Amino acid sequence: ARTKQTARKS
Amino acid sequence: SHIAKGSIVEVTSDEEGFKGVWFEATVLGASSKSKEVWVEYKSIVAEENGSEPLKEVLHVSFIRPVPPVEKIERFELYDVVDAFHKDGWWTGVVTRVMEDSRYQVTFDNPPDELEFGVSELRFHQKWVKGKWVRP
Repeated sequence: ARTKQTARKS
Repeated sequence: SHIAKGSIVEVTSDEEGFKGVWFEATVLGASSKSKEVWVEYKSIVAEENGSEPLKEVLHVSFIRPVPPVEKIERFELYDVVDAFHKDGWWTGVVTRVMEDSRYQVTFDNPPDELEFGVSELRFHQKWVKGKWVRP
């Protein structure tokens, strides 16, 4: 439900 | 055993901004030198709007089985916890018990404080030497 980079933080 | 084809696992990365996070995945294949594991994420997608779950080939070091699920009605203050956030498991510590079965959890790298319900949390366990270990 999301790409890997919209899972990363900041 | 958790490496076997079709077995449900959790996987992590060391690319910066990813260290400390565990994503749910399913094993597709494994090397029988390389010792690699081929996996398909459950909630992470290949790119964009996303119809295809992301597939990845990771070293066996970044793969662990899924931690046993527990019946949990409440966490106590300063409990070390995993929070399901942005489709990934993040480790933090309960820094305030709120009303309505809710909790404040403090995370690091980067420093942050988030609110979670009880259902979004589980006990933090590291997979060490084929054993689940609480801190």
